[PDB]
Amino acid sequence: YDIQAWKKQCEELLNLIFQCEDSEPFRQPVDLLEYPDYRDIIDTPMDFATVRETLEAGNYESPMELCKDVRLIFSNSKAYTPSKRSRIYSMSLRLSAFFEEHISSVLSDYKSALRFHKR
Ligand SMILES: Brc1ccnc2ncccc12
Ligand SMILES: Brc1ccnc2ncccc12
Repeated sequence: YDIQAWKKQCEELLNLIFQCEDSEPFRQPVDLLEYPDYRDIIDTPMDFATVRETLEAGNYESPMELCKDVRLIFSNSKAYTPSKRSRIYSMSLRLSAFFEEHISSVLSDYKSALRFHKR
């Protein structure tokens, strides 16, 4: 019932995500010189370095907030892709599956710990 445990669990999951080749297009903000129309489609850019920095700055209060930003990385890729067969979009789907598989216990344990705190 450790209410703080999610933070290190999220740091470790972000480390695994950075080791993965599929995260390379998402490690830093999308390069606007490479994709000049990006901000015409995407209102809120997000990337894994921004997530890691927000976490390290102590600017996430819960793993739900981190999970919303990570999910925004994937929804931005789905919105920007010209095709469901695109290389970078296909990488985002594999990364999303891996993230969701691993974040589920982090969220469950955190929510359980908060319920125990108010039992
Ligand atoms: Br990194 C990563 C991303 C996507 N799928 C993965 N599957 C297994 C292990 C690491 C993975
Ligand atoms: Br092309 C493409 C497809 C999907 N997501 C993308 N995100 C960033 C840069 C290029 C992308």
